[PDB]
Amino acid sequence: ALSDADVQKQIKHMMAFIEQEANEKAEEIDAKAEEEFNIEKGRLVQTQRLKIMEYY
Amino acid sequence: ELFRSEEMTLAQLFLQSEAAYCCVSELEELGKVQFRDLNPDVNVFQRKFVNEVRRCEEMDRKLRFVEKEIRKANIPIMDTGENPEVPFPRDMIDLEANFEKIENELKEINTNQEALKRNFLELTELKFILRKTQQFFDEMADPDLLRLGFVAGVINRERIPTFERMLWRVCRGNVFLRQAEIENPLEDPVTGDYVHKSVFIIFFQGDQLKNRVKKICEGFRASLYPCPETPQERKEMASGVNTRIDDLQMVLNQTEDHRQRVLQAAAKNIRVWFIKVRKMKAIYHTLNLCNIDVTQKCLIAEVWCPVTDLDSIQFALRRGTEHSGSTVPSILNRMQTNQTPPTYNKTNKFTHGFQNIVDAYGIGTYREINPAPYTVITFPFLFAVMFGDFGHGILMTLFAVWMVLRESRILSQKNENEMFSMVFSGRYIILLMGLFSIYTGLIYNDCFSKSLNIFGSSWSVRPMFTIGNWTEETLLGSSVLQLNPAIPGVFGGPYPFGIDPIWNIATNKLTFLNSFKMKMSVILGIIHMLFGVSLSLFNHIYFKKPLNIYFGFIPEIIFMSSLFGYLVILIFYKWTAYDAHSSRNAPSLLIHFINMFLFSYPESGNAMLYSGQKGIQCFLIVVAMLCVPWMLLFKPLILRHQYLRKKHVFDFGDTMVHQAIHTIEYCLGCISNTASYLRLWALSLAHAQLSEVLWTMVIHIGLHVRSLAGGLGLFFIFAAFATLTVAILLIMEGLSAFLHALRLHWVEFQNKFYTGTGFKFLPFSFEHIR
Ligand SMILES: CCCCCCCCCCCCCCCCCC(=O)OC[C@H](COP(=O)([O-])OCC[N+](C)(C)C)OC(=O)CCCCCCCCCCCCCCCCC
Ligand SMILES: CCCCCCCCCCCCCCCCCCCC(=O)O[C@H](COC(=O)CCCCCCCCCCCCCC)COP(=O)(O)OCCN
Ligand SMILES: CCCCCCCCCCCCCCCCCCCC(=O)O[C@H](COC(=O)CCCCCCCCCCCCCC)COP(=O)(O)OCCN
Ligand SMILES: *[C@@H]1O[C@H](CO)[C@@H](O)[C@H](O)[C@H]1NC(C)=O
Repeated sequence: ALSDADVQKQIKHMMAFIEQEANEKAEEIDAKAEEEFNIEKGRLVQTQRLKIMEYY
Repeated sequence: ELFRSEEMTLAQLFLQSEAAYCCVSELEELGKVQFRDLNPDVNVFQRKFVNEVRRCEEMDRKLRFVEKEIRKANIPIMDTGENPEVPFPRDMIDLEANFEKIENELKEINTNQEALKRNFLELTELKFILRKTQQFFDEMADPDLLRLGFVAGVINRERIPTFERMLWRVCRGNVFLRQAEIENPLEDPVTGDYVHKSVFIIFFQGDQLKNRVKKICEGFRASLYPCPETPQERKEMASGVNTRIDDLQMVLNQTEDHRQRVLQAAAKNIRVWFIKVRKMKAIYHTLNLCNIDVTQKCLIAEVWCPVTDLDSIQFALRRGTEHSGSTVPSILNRMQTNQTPPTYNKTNKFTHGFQNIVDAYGIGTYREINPAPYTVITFPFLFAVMFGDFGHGILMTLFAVWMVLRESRILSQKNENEMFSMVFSGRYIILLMGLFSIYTGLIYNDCFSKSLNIFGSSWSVRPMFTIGNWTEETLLGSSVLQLNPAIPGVFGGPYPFGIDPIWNIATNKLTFLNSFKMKMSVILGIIHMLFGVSLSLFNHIYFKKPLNIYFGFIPEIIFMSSLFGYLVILIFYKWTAYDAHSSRNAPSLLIHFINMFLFSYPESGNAMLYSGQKGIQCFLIVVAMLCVPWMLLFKPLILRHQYLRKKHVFDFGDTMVHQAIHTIEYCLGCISNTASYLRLWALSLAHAQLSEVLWTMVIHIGLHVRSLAGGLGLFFIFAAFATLTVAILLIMEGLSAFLHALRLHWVEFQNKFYTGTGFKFLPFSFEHIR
């Protein structure tokens, strides 16, 4: 049926799909941010570890 | 069906980008969807997918180039009939790689072939030069092996005299030249022709003469190449050039075989490549018309569609979704609209000719009475009323039947002949025209200008001598005489079917045929116009214009019937009433119609056709003139009332002017159209007289010969008669009658009910099949 109910259901499916796309983009960017944070933290902690090890 | 245009409706589709290409491809295959530009703000050359369309155009250019090389070669192009769909995924990369290979390889092949052919020709010229120089150095070569300077080359034959003269005139008596013809003429290094040649050897003294002769030969467009200085060098370089020539011949043959193989492979599928790339280009250009991510990641499409095909379009979208693999389904939605729907007529193979014929003068508006179904008969019939001839109709129907039968053959074998393509597209039109022309030729009792007499003429000549006052003396005394039906037995009733045969041989033929055919033309025209006015009433009823129905149609029909339908009634009544005995006082309907309009009923001259004619005709004229104010004054006043006194842009003066124009146009049009329908009689009489004069001037010559030797002359005389009938009559007179039936339908018949202010429905259907 091509009634208003069917049109609303199709529009709702489209809304759900766009929400899924946004959610997946957010998940990907969040993982990228977490890895970037981890690598930057490791770099800085290694740089300070150099000085600490040298002194001790 | 063909009665009126199909119910049309707008629709809009939401479809996710990933599946959008496949969905629109399914739509293209289906063919019942017409997209519209939804981003007209930005021109076509800047839209989103212009990169894709540009690359598709480049691919089409590549295919055109390869096809052109195919045509240049003798290789043929196959035809399978498959219509694969363009691959929605990025198969464009694979197709581009394939076509780039098929083009680059062919271009490299052509360039290398040209260069190697040039080298082969130069080397063969060098070989011939070496061989002939060895031949010249064979008087007595006692020594095995430097002041003298040496050159050799090749010249075009018959230039030897001029070249020798020029040498002996420039390097005055101080240079030697020997020449020898080269049998088996050779091909020019650059000029590219097979011409006879002479190999020549020149001896000279020093550097100045060397330069002189070198420049002289260069101007004489010869070619020199190096040459050996010792017999050992001659043998060595001759063997080298011979081996290189053989190697070059082998390489040439191999490369030509490679070209042939690759071109055969290309031609095996060139048509399928063309169809693939052409659809892909069309689909991307269509997606250009749709909204883009500037508003939403999901594509928006706007379309016209007939109401009945909405479910089919949804099913096509379902196929698109399944093929694309997208989980989300594309969704279609209706929406009440104001834009004008197009005109779609669901044309058929048989009705295509007639539909194009009626569309030529303007595509019908949305859902108005379509003149095609009635035209399907009335255009062949009006054509036959003029072209009426049994024999010519037989020829035309046989030709049309040949085209119909062999239509598949001609449809497959396409040619650029515009005239023949037009005729073939109209084959069914020509077939019906031939059939109705056969019928009207039977009615006229005409067959190549000669009647038939299949039932027996109603005119007996004997009662003239029996009851009448004739004798052989009167026959001797009168050159043409005449006949009368007043005496009892001359006229034994009307001929049961068609005009009586005796009129063919009667010198009084035209006197009767003119009147009969004029009355026939007027009758048919008036009835056609009345049918048109009734169709106009149908249009108004469907469109819900009671204003038009009550002012407009009804005044129009009353005016037309009272003035001109009464004329048809008068014609038929005179035919049924007045006979030979009342011939003397038989009135003239022309004069009676003039008097009807002029109110000039006289007390002298021809008497009244029937009792009460004065009163009835005065009443008819009064009603006719009253129908003019009826059309003019009423509708504007009611419009002004109900659209400016109620609810309170309407311009009363302009509305009055428009209605006055419409009324004047219609009223003058009635007269002028009833007049113009006389072109039926004009063209019929012209065709009949041209056929008669052709017969009497061509084959009367071959028939009016006492000697039996005339049977041989009839051969050529009838060849001329056949060619003349086909050219002057079947082609040109037939074309004139066809176009005048067309003009009648376009103006006289269709002005009553047709508007033709719509748009042809141009769907996104794949016609790239070409
Ligand atoms: C042995 C001889 C026997 C006698 C045979 C010939 C009889 C003489 C009369 C023939 C007249 C032919 C013209 C009518 C047929 C075309 C109408 C039709 O259906 O096509 C729609 C035509 C052509 O078809 P089309 O290409 O438009 O098809 C539609 C395609 N789409 C939808 C994609 C656009 O359409 C029109 O444009 C309509 C107007 C037609 C008006 C006709 C003008 C006169 C044409 C003269 C033809 C050449 C003269 C004869 C020369 C002969 C010598 C080779
Ligand atoms: C010589 C003296 C007589 C002259 C006067 C009569 C002349 C009549 C002229 C009409 C006869 C020819 C009709 C065309 C024949 C070819 C058929 C073409 C294809 C076809 O079947 O057409 C269909 C339309 O209906 C048709 O084809 C119509 C067929 C039935 C029509 C019936 C009316 C005939 C006239 C009145 C009765 C006879 C009177 C004379 C005795 C639809 O096309 P498709 O589905 O095949 O398309 C296929 C792709 N889409
Ligand atoms: C969508 C279609 C639209 C319509 C198309 C048709 C055109 C309509 C034209 C207008 C209306 C009809 C015609 C009216 C004018 C009079 C017609 C007279 C015809 C005629 O000659 O008949 C003779 C007179 O009849 C008489 O002697 C009797 C008295 C005179 C005639 C009376 C009126 C008859 C018509 C009635 C109206 C019909 C309406 C049709 C639409 C026969 O008489 P005769 O030879 O024996 O006599 C003679 C010795 N006295
Ligand atoms: C004489 O000729 C006239 C004129 O055609 C004819 O009406 C009449 O009957 C004839 N009379 C005879 C044959 O006695």
